[PDB]
Amino acid sequence: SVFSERTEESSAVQYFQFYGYLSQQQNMMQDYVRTGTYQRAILQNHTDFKDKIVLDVGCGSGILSFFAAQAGARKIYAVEASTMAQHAEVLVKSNNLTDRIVVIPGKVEEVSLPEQVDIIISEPMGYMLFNERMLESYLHAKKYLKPSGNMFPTIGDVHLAPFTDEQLYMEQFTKANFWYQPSFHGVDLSALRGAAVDEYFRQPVVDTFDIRILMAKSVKYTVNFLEAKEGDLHRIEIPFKFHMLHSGLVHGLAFWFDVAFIGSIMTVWLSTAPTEPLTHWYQVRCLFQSPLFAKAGDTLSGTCLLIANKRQSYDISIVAQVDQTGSKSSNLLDLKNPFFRYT
Amino acid sequence: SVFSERTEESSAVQYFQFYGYLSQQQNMMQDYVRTGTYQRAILQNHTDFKDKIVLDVGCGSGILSFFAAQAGARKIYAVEASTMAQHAEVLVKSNNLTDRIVVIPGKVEEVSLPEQVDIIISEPMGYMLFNERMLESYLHAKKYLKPSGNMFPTIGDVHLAPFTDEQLYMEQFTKANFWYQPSFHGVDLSALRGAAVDEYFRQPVVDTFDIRILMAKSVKYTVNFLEAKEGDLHRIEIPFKFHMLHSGLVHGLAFWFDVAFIGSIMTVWLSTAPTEPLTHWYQVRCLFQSPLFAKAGDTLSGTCLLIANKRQSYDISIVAQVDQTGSKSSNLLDLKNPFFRYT
Amino acid sequence: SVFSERTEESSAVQYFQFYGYLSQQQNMMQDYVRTGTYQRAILQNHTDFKDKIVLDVGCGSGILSFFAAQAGARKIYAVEASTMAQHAEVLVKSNNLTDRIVVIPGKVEEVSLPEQVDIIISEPMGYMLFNERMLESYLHAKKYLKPSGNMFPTIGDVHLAPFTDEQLYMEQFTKANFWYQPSFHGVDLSALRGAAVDEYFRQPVVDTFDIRILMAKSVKYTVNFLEAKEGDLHRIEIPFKFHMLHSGLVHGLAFWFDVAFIGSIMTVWLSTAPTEPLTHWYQVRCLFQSPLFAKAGDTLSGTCLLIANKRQSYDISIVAQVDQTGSKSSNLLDLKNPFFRYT
Amino acid sequence: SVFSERTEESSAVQYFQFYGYLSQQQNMMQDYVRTGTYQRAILQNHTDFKDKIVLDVGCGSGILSFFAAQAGARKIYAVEASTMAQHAEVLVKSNNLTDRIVVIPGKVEEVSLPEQVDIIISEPMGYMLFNERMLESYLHAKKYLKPSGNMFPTIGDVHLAPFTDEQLYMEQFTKANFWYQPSFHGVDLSALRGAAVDEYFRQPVVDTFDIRILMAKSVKYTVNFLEAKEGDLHRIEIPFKFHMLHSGLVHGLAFWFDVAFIGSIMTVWLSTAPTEPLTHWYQVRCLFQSPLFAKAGDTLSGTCLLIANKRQSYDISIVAQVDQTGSKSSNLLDLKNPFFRYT
Ligand SMILES: NNNCCN(CC[C@H](N)C(=O)O)C[C@H]1O[C@@H](n2cnc3c(N)ncnc32)[C@H](O)[C@@H]1O
Ligand SMILES: NNNCCN(CC[C@H](N)C(=O)O)C[C@H]1O[C@@H](n2cnc3c(N)ncnc32)[C@H](O)[C@@H]1O
Ligand SMILES: NNNCCN(CC[C@H](N)C(=O)O)C[C@H]1O[C@@H](n2cnc3c(N)ncnc32)[C@H](O)[C@@H]1O
Ligand SMILES: Nc1ncnc2c1ncn2[C@@H]1O[C@H](CSCC[C@H]([NH3+])C(=O)O)[C@@H](O)[C@H]1O
Repeated sequence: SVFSERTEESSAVQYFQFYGYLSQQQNMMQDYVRTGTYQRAILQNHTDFKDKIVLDVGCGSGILSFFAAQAGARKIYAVEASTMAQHAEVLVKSNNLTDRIVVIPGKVEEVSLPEQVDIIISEPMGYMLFNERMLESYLHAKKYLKPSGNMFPTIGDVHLAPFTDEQLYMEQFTKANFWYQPSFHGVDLSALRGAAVDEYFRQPVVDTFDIRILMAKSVKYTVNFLEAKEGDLHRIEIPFKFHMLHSGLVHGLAFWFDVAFIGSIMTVWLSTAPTEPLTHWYQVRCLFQSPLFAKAGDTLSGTCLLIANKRQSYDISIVAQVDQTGSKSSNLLDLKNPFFRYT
Repeated sequence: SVFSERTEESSAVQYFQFYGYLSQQQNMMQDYVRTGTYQRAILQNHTDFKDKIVLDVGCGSGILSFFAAQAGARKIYAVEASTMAQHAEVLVKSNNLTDRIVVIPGKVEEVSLPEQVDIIISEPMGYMLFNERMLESYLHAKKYLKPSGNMFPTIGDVHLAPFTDEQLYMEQFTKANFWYQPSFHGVDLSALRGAAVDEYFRQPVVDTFDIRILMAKSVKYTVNFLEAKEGDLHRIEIPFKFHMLHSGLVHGLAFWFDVAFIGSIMTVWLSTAPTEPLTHWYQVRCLFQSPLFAKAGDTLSGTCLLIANKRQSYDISIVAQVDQTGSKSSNLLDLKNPFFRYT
Repeated sequence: SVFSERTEESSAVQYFQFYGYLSQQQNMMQDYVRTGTYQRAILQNHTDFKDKIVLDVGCGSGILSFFAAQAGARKIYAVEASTMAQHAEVLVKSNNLTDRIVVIPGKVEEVSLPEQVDIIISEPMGYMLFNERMLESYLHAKKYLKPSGNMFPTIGDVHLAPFTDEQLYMEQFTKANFWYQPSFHGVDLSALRGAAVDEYFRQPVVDTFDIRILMAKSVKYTVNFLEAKEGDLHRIEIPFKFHMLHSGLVHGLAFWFDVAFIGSIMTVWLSTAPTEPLTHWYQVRCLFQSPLFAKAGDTLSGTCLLIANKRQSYDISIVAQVDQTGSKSSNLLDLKNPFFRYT
Repeated sequence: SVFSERTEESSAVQYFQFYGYLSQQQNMMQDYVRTGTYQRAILQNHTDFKDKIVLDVGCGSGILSFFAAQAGARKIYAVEASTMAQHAEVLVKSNNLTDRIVVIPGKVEEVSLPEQVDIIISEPMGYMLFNERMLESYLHAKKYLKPSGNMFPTIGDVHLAPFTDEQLYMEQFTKANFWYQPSFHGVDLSALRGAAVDEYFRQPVVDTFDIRILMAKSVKYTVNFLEAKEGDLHRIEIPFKFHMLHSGLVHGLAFWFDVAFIGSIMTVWLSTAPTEPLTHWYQVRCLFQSPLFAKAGDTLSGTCLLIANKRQSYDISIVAQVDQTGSKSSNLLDLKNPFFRYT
């Protein structure tokens, strides 16, 4: 199947085991920005669900399907590959919605549905939006979508912007500095200094930050889920040209994302921007191994290249330069293994 | 091989990927108690190493082999299955010890060593001593040990003691009661409350605690690594009969471990007890499903049965009863997926 | 002459040009601890001066000779090699002491005195006591001292102690980090990163600090000016064994000095210790390129070696080792060119 | 050599020891205005460099040579007399430019070049432009320049303007009046007050200031590097006739300078004027011994005479008078020992 072909077994096992835990579902459900915004998007666009056939891709506990049911859906096919599917069925029964919500255990790439659906709902967003590669399952599910059908979310925006944060930089540099020791209990570790720096700086930093660290207005990269094909997410090339608003050191690029539910009644946005209330996605920052100096008025140009790997994540390549000086920085990051820094 | 036969591939992948990180080796190396004690044990028993042939099982960065080199070892075979083996080789070269340290990439159950050794060194201890099941590799390596050879560490003691922690016990229900509400965004979640409870109680809790919560002198179970066969660790039955020092409610059992390096000059102890400085092993607590009241002087008797599984860990079965009362409780825990509670 | 043989002319010109400025005299004179303590030492030991013959080595503006005149000295030969000598003459005349203070322009190693003296006074101390190598001129001048003669100051004590100061260390490392850049205006500087760190950490740090950064009781090295030969100061070896009072990172060694005026009436001390009021000597810290971790109770042992060079200063080699772990650090420092950090 | 004949050994040693420090190169390199404008000047005039032969006089780190290489130069001879030459070579190698950049250690007056060059680049400007007398080395290097050749920079403009700054003026006496006391620890210092005043006034003041202190449009003195000879800089006479824009007391003359890179494509300016962003040159002010009162519309006429000395600097003689009143003032200053006032 499409899923197994792009995914190492070791990763899939761990991945679906992870979402098999009720505590993780609880943690996601207790993100009230997420949950509330989804419920609002669905309910305030109740006409897009009323007497409609719905597909919930990766229903988890089934919360989105229940929202769809509240909105008047005739039938909701709720696909879930983890053992959580068993728990969702319990809730369907205890909430007396057996006539409206149908749990279908399995991977959306593998199961069979009785009919085409009018609308697809899902929450496929991970860190930096693209982590977990669930967007591909979401897009893959469009094989079940009627020609004029809709998708909630409809579009996704990735925002990137350069930042300055000396403390974070030296925080990681310090950790890498351990391997500079010429005599750790009498052992010379310095030969591994370079490998240590590489490793630590391959980690995207997941946390929040004050918006005042940003050195320029963000660049936006948009994926239209109605138009995009699964293959489109294998290799994502995001060019950027920032117009620097402040002078100083650029220590790296900050990432966040918005998704929009473009319904018939209104458009509802779910944002993880640092200007907005915090979500369980936080924000993501990719550090340069060495900061670039730029003065206001300068342009910071380059590319962020995301290559999907078989571990349900992305290999990140960031190349950036100060156009006026030719000061250039490159870094490679492993999105699957971030550094959780929050409090 | 012996290793692959007892280990699910998926688990092995994750396991050795984990130790392939310099940051994890660093985490272990920065534990001064651990590293300092190993160094001390090796060096203060220099007669056990000088001009000897040494086997380092799971050398990681190679630190223990360097210690063996400091002690005057003639030749050290350092076996490492993770990619860390490449970094160990670098340090061997940069420390001008290629003539004395030989890095062998691969699992100790699978590689071929050219000769028998005088002493085996290793750090195979995990949470509750037995987690990770690396002790079996350590014991397996004795096929390369001369009949008169030694093991560093020579013995390992696991300690069990009953504890009282009302807040820890209540915490589980406070968390699980999230599901006990009739309208979470319109959804009745209560049917899953029981499942949430069970899930939390199956998680042993990793963190430290004040020694005053302990209600009896610990019971000790000793593994002599010189005498033991790896098969002895497939099923570890630890009977206990605690003589209660204090009166109160017993909420479960606390676990920690010591290892001893029994050299020719002296015995050096490494302890992870809650009475000692904290280590990266912390301590482990397993809850009873229901607390047991015990008076000072009463006896709390039962068994802790550790059953090895193919996820490089153990299933923990605990049964305990107050002999004077007949009050009985049990629990069944999954050690592979513990809850890290330490603040 | 002895001076020219041990001194690069370039260094001497610079040196004596520096002290030819009145603003520098003002700076020294406005150190009230220095000036007041010198006056106290001389006046409260007036009997050591009353009707005696005095040599003032490096009299500068002549202040010490005036103090000696106040104490009743019969005749004072005030030797000064800089152009300040002419300003001293002006003050001697305007203060009507022409009959008692005789300025003799030139280097004490090169001038000719009319007679032997009862006591030599001077202020030959530099940073870390030994900078400027003026102590050798002081000792050299003993050729004019009667067998029963005295020296003010009589002895000098150097104190050294281990300190912790992550900020200072990071501060210097940050400066060095400039030469890690792979693309400074498109130029790769990283090949010089090693040379840059060496240079910055070659700089002793002159400033003051909180005594709470000190991690052990200081070690003392004493020079007796009455007994020492100037040859004794070409190579100064200061071994040390610190009993660590606190656990943590040792970022280097801190230095200060005391001198004692051992008169007939009383002994007067001039101290530059961080527990005492600040002087224009401040204190001096020598950083390790890599800090050493140590626990309280551990022993930090090694050697501070001072090799006199022809730039009127010393090449400093510090080697320190944590005896319990064998963690060892070496650094070389150029005392002539310190980093003045005080603000 | 020409250099050794115009320079005392002692001055030369100190001078080249100064530029032997990476931190000093760093300080100059981190002056973005300077470094950026040079890069800009070279690159935007790429036709003056593409496939051309270049001489870099005093390359230091070699940064300008790298800029020339970026512009397409065929061959660059980079001459450097300090030990920095050894570090420049390291950078040429590590930047894979050994085929195009040839580092030549030594003084430009003493080395030999294998061929003539098309263009000379250098940064020979000191305080007040002329300090350090490196302009003479720059001009001397023209012996290697084809009759076709260009100079980058091509011209230098020194600007002079009268200023009023009552507090700067009074500061001198505040400092000198330390000596005007009859009993400093029993010593009458007053006889040296005059000497202290003279000393302070002989020091040109280095720092920046508000342009509103300027009392007249600046007078400009231009050195054309294409036309000038070394000998032209031994005696520099700058007559001036200032037309006062404001009424008040003139306390001295302010100095700053511009250089222009006159290329085939465009002219680029590097300015250190007080109307422009600050550089590490700041500005320079020479005080009059006695201020001169002028009314708006009056004319302030006189001469600034710079006489080169063998300490790689100039003796400054300024004489000025208010034509309408005949009120006259002068001053002699030593540009070698300026007072760095900037805070
Ligand atoms: N933060 N995000 N990512 C999504 C989190 N959850 C949504 C939980 C639910 N929508 C809620 O809001 O409560 C993803 C869920 O979808 C499942 N999933 C992921 N890829 C799948 C696939 N190809 N086929 C079937 N199920 C799949 C996964 O097991 C997980 O349970
Ligand atoms: N902070 N200190 N280091 C010393 C400061 N001063 C002493 C202060 C003096 N007592 C005063 O009160 O002004 C050093 C003075 O000694 C002079 N000096 C140094 N080496 C000399 C030599 N071999 N022969 C003659 N004079 C020499 C030097 O020119 C300077 O003036
Ligand atoms: N901030 N000012 N002015 C000068 C700075 N530097 C430019 C550094 C470098 N070119 C850059 O732009 O960063 C002057 C450099 O020229 C050197 N220098 C001076 N006189 C010399 C001579 N006669 N022969 C050879 N080299 C000589 C000196 O050692 C110094 O390193
Ligand atoms: N069967 C095995 N064969 C070889 N190496 C193993 C095996 N099981 C675990 N390891 C390695 O053993 C190490 C345990 S951590 C101990 C690392 C090092 N000796 C130190 O004390 O710092 C990890 O690096 C594992 O990859």
